[PDB]
This record gives sequence, C-alpha cells and structure tokens, in this order.
Amino acid sequence: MKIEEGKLVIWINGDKGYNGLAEVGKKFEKDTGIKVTVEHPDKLEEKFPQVAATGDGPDIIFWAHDRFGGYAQSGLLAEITPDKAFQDKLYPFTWDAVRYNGKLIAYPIAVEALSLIYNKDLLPNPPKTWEEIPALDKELKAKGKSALMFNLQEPYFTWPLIAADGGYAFKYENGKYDIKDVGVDNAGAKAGLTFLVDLIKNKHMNADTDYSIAEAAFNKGETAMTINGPWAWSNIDTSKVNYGVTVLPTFKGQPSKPFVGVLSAGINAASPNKELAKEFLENYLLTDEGLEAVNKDKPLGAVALKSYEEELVKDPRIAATMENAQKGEIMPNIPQMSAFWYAVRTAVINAASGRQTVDEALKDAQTRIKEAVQKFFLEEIQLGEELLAQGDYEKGVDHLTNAIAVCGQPQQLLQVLQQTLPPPVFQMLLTKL
Ligand SMILES: OC[C@H]1O[C@H](O[C@H]2[C@H](O)[C@@H](O)[C@@H](O)O[C@@H]2CO)[C@H](O)[C@@H](O)[C@@H]1O
Repeated sequence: MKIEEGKLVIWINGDKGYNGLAEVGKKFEKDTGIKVTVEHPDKLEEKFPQVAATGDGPDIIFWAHDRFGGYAQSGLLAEITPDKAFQDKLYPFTWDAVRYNGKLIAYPIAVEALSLIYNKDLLPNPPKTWEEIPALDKELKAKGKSALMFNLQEPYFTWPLIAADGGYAFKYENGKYDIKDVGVDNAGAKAGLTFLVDLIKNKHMNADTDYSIAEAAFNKGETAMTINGPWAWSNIDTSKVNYGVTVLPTFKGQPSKPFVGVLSAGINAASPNKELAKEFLENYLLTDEGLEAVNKDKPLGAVALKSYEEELVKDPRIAATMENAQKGEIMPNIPQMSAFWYAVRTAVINAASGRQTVDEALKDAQTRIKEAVQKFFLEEIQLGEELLAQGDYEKGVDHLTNAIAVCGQPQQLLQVLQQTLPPPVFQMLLTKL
C-alpha cells in the first residue's frame, strides 16, 4: 500500500513500447539512483481511478487523453508546471488535449490515429474512398481468403465508420461541448453501423473477431487489410509481410472520421515523488533520445516533441497517420467520455451479434449516455451543497460549475444560485465559469 517512497512506478498499456520506456527508466536510474518500475496491467484505465482513490497506484500513468478529464475531475492528477521554455518544445494542439478547467493535467507524448493497413502482395492498390468499392469491398472480399479483419470488440476501431456520415459523441456549438446533444442515435450513425452489420450478415466479417485474431490473420498473410494504429507496425515488420499504411476508405462519399488520441502521462496526485516524476518526463522521456528508445520498441505515432517529430514526418506511414488524424476529430477529455465509450461498446457488440437491431442498439446507447450525464448532474449539485456547509467554498463552488456545464436550463440554475449563495461565494462561482 501507498507505493512507494523514493522510486517511480509507471503504468502503460501492454500494446505500447513498454520495454523502450523501461530503457529510458534505466538511464534515469543510472544518472540519478532512482529506480523506475514499468508495468502494463490490464484494464489499467479502469484500475487506475480505483487504486488512486485508495491513495495507491503508480506515480505516473500513460493513457490517451480522453480519460484524463475524468481523473482530473475526481482529483487523481497533479497539475503540471512546465515553464514556457519547455511548453515551446511541444505542439500547441497536444497541449490543448491535456488542458482541463484551464489547467494542464498531463504531459502529451504522441498523437495516435487509426489507419488502413494493407498487404501489397495480396492487394496492390487498396480499396479507395470505399465509395463505389464497398460494393467492391463487399466484392473484394468476394475474391475470398478475406479482404478485411480488425477488432470489432473495441468501439475505437468501429467509430471511424460510425462517424463518417454524421455520427458524433457530443455536439460543439462553437467550442463548449453541448453535453446532452448526443449523436450516437442519428441517421449518420445508424447507417455506418448498419453497413458494418451487413458486412457480418453477408459473411465478410465475423462478429467475434478481436485484436489478436485480426493481428494474427494480417501477420500471416491470411487477410488483405486491417485497421490499426502505429503501435502495430513493429510486429508487421517482424512478420515480414510487405505492407502499406494508407487513408481509411470513405463512406457515402465522406471520409472515415477516427477519434484521435494523444497518448499522455499524468502524475498521480497521491504520489510522493512528483518532482522526480517531472524530471523524468521533461528531461528524459521527452527528448529525442527518450522517444526514439520507446519508438524502436513500438512506434508512437506523431510525437508531440517537435524536434523529434521533424524526423518522423519523413516516414510515409506517419504521413498516413496524420491525414487520418486531420480527417477525424481529437477526442474530448470531458468526464462523460467514459459513459460514451461503454454505451457504444455495448451497442456495437449487440448489433454485430444480432441480439438487437441497429436502431434499438443505438437508441439504448443514446439513452444510457443521457442517463449518465443526468446522474452526474445530481451528484454534483449534492457534492456542491455539502462542501459549502463544510466551508471548502472553492471546491464546493467547483462542483456547482460542473453541474451547470451539464444542465438543462443553465440560466435558470444561475439565477437560483445567486438567490441561495452569499454574494462573495456567487462571485467566486463566476470565476470558475
Ligand atoms: O474502444 C474504446 C477505447 O478507445 C480508446 O482506447 C484506445 C487507446 O486510445 C489506444 O491508445 C489503444 O490503446 O487502443 C485503445 C482501443 O482499444 C480510448 O483511449 C479509450 O479511453 C476507450 O475506452
């Protein structure tokens, strides 16, 4: 319990280059004395918030930035304090992905986006744009031995299709997300998922296809294309398949819109080694030499460090990654992203398996998301009132702002609060808007 005392523990997903990370740690331990222990547990993005509520867990946790707003919101993450000189060394937009309540809550590392990966021997010239070729993606598989295999179990991999003709998580009106304008239930979304289920009903894909199956199929030459991120490339090299990495096909003339993750590194708020964790991230990991050591293990994508990214952009595969990234959307980092992912994972699994229709499946996902934002609103009103009565006004009012962010009529609620708050507390609330 309460790990540890003068060492660093890091968690990263088992699909990343954790051996390369451990190399950077050794170098850290050599220059310094401080041992670095890198682990790759399962469901780390769900294990993390549990054990960090304990006050336990790792010092540093790696995940895509979408989860981090939820951690920050629960107070599991220390604010980070790069000094301007250092902020200049990373791209502004990666710095935006790790901003929550106007505070930086992680160090951005890399930009990950899915791409179409194809076997050049089986298939020189991959199915363009889809969109006279989904008839022919459908038919390209008709020259059987399998045209396409990728992970149906995780909705990250199916979203690019669900979103192509208008599906979406939460609407932007010009910046602020309108949580409760949810788009998993709409025409665009129903059509993309329908097309997916039709691929399965016509026997071009198996609904039980997972990560390892698809990885294995492509790596043995049994299928002509997979959908995957840069981490997968090193295995494909090892497999000695002659492969390309290209743009995802379009749907109804429109590009596939992947959700783009920025692999990020948060510092546990309960960590006793926050200054050590900072020296490592800024002065070891985030260096040309640190990122190359991770990248040689499993490629990172387009790194957030400019000096190093200036070399990687000469790789066509990285050009392919960035096109797809540009055509898609950078993920929200808001706490509701969790409910979104879980709702949609259930919709995709159920429709593919046949347990519900496309429509029923997306409407139950739409409903679950709305219910999660509503639950969260009640919680935050309650929390808000309590941490006022205990005189922790700054936190007390922070929860009231959270509630207002997800409200039906936020103006009606602002009135009630000026009526129930003492004026200084009300003013202090307006600063947290
Ligand atoms: O499938 C939902 C899942 O999508 C994303 O997870 C990605 C992760 O971002 C990638 O770095 C890589 O690990 O593949 C994962 C997909 O299995 C979101 O990051 C995640 O929060 C979400 O649950």
